[PDB]
Amino acid sequence: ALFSPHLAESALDLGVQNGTYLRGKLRVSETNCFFGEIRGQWKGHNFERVLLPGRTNLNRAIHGDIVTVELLPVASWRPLREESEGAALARGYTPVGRVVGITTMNRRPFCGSIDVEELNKLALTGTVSVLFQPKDNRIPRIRITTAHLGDLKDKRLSVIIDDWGEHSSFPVGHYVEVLGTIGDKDTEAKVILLENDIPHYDFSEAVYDCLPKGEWNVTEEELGNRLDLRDLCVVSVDPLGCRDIDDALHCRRVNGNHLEVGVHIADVTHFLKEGTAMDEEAAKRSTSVYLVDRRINMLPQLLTENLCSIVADEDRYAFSIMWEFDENYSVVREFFGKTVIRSRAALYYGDAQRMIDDPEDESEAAVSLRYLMQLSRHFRKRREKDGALFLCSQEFKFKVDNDHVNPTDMQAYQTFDSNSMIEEWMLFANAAAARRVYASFPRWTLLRRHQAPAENAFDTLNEAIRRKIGVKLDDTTSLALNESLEKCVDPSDPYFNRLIRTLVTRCLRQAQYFSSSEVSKDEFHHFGLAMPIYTHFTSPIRRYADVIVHRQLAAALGIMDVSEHMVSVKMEALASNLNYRHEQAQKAGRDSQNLFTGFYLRNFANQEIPSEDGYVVKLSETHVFVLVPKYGQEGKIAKETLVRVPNLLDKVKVGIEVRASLVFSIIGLMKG
RNA sequence: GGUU
Ligand SMILES: O=c1ccn([C@@H]2O[C@H](COP(=O)(O)O)[C@@H](O)[C@H]2O)c(=O)[nH]1
Ligand SMILES: [Mg+2]
Ligand SMILES: [Mg+2]
Repeated sequence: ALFSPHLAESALDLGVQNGTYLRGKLRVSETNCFFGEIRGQWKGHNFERVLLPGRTNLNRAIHGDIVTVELLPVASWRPLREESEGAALARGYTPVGRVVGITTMNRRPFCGSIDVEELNKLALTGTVSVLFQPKDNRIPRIRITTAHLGDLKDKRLSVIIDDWGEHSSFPVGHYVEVLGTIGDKDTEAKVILLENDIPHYDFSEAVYDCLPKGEWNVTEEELGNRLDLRDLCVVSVDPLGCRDIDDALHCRRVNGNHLEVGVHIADVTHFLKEGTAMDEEAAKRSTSVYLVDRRINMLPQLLTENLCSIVADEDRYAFSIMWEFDENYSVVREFFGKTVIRSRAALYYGDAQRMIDDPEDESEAAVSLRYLMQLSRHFRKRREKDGALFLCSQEFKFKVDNDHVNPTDMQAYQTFDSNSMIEEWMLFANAAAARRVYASFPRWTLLRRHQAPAENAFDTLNEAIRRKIGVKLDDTTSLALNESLEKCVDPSDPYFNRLIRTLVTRCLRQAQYFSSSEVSKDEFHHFGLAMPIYTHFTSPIRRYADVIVHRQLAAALGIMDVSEHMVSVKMEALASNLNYRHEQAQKAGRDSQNLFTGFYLRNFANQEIPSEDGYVVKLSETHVFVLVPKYGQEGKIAKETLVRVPNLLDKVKVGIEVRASLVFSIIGLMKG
């Protein structure tokens, strides 16, 4: 009655290979719950994706499901803003379809709370069916049934969908676990960990058995296999409270007017061996996940913060890259090899910046830092000349304290020139590792590419920029976009450039890890970095891609054996998980950031919090999305509530109200 | 996108 009956695998599976139906995985809009699409590559079709707009078109399918779709007649296709499909695609149309069936899966339980509307609509005896609101907004509300609504009101629950009948406007399901109270820090972190499928259990006894037992020390056997650099002034430069030091650097005068620079990375592969429980776990996690109030390390704590970590005044192993630069800052020598180092100081970015800028400081570390700063400044200019994108992101530091429920302060992270110096040096080391490894193993090198933006990606944003400042963004090359981004300036508002440099990050494709045999040498290109070949080598403590590159670099030099990296399915499955786990760890981090911003705003509960500048960043049929740079929060405001819908990129004054829900507004323009 |  409300939906068309689904088809049986009898005609579903035949139709897909027949071509009468197309098959793909459902991707639902993070903004709109009832708007999806299937991306893929079908036979006899020029298009890369089919839209599934509406509840009737999505036919009860959930995000992630493997749906079978039937194309709507080309007359019903969605344009840019009886015919042939090719005629329609030439006039910029997008294919449209209706979900005709689903492929059974282990569809995850969803974290969330009972929909507050249902709690307000009620004021209990017996069993009652009520609506559950999954935290994931791509998932519709599920109807659950409990005889203890009272004991569940304030709880975070996990719900599994059981079915969605042809006549029900919502699917039915049931709760499988009570995770805790809504608002609880540990429950809200468990929600984030579960929603992003983060493995976060303690390491097994098998994993801890892989660590070195007893008092750890550098051995004479290993020293006779390493370049001993312990007499060199090596330092590390990291954020505050960083116990995991992945890289350290040195710099000195050599051969008259030349400079030697080493980038010394933690020798994780000395402790982490292939085929062990520890490596099996590190491979699965693939990356360390960082939350506001906690972190889920890829490797055990003993390695992370002690034996691998380049700790100051402790002898440590390392896998170093070294270069000799001439007067023109051109490399005259390059060395990859295993070393034994001893960091003189584990510095914080600001301390390094003060040291460089203090005229009274003539210490070996201060001088080395000035040299690395000089050299890095040169690398940044060559990179802007190359066409590298210089984009912006906002990260907040949350001031927590055991005596307060909510964080007492929220400020942006501090940035110094030493932050750019470390970035340049790591970008330099990773690119040297990429080239060196690829010279040895052209058919299975773990690399990192970034495709150029999709077609018409900057259209919407360009309509607004050209309207406001008379400029357009040119994505033909990395260099053109970088030069046109430099011209994106509003003379009456200095934030405009940083805002555009932030919104342009949302128009780019995700960068991906890959085996060098998947594509041609020209497809190795990193659009964002304007580089022909790139990889991650500098963080094996917190990234498994780096572990694989350190392995391949040792086999490239012949100081280790080659592994079966070699098996095609295996090297392409390795990249696949690196990409999945990387994405989930990014969502987990952003989720935790939003969480703590909500907790900070709880300090002004039922109180009046002052109004800050905001910008119109998105415009749907129904809502105006406003970004408040001060808090890094995006508000959703209904067009029905406004005297006039503001234009895209308009700088408005945003009213913020805490009623535990956050309400946004535009100071002027609200209907009374 | 990118660095720690
Ligand atoms: O994705 C990341 C990577 C690193 N860090 C921060 O960077 C610091 C530098 O250490 P590392 O984790 O990069 O080795 C860490 O202490 C941590 O605070 C993050 O917050 N997120
Ligand atoms: Mg580090
Ligand atoms: Mg690191």
